[PDB]
Amino acid sequence: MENFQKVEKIGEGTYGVVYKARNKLTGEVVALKKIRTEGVPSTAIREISLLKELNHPNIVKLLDVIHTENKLYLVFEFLHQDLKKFMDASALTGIPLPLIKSYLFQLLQGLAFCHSHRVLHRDLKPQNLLINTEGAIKLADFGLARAFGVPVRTYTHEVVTLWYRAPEILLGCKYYSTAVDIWSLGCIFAEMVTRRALFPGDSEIDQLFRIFRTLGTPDEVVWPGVTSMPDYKPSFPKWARQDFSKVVPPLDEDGRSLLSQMLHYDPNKRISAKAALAHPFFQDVTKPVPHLRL
Ligand SMILES: CC(C)Nc1nc(N)c(C(=O)c2cccnc2)s1
Repeated sequence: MENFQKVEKIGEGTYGVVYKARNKLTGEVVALKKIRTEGVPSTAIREISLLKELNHPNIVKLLDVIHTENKLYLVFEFLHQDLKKFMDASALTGIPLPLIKSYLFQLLQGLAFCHSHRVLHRDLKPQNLLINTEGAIKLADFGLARAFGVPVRTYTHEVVTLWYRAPEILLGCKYYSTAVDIWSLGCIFAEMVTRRALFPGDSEIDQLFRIFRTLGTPDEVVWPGVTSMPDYKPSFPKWARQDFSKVVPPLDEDGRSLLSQMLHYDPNKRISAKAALAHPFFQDVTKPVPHLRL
């Protein structure tokens, strides 16, 4: 930008491009996101403006919002690494359980806060979870489908990741609940533990069927109303639920129990972020320092 000297391209989010940049005037280093247009919504910007007041230690701070030339710029505080990269970097040895637990706990604190302020993330994935040398982890790139909609890609031909999508979204539910974020986080928790994506679907139906093959094809017993959902087909195959001990070995029972509650099919049975924070799994939670190579 004009007052920003773009250092590098950080990524290409589902809405636009993200750059590492320095405020030529203040010298501060930030993450600048350019949003994908002829006029730009005046209502979505109020969804944005609302996010600026959403300040929490586990939520990436939105510093400024600038609308100019059919371009929408979001200025965020900069963090040096994302969880996807850290997970890849920790693949040989695995992220130590205490750090996994710390990250999960902080993310739940962040979501409990968002949710209590009636803000949904909608697109949690490792790439959107940022970490620093201090052991903190923060929620980034909040999805604005209620202020934009679900993009076919990101803005310019880019395969959208469905791995963390809640079943109700895949089954065509039109109104997302805070439960969608808990599902995504449960999938991420599993991935940190096993070092392999839990449900790596490559299409909406493959994603749905990967979930069904592991947790069992849902029915009216475990998910009242599921058969009346928009995209539910009576013709879906009927898979039996797999033993949960086979899904995330060698996670302890406290962890498996919490994970099971985060992955309940029924959005209403799925544990809340607030309740999850009180789960026995966190009795010995601490805040370890990660080994970050920048
Ligand atoms: C080097 C990267 C991990 N630094 C980033 N800092 C912030 N603040 C980012 C974002 O805020 C962000 C992440 C993913 C998609 N859109 C924005 S990325």
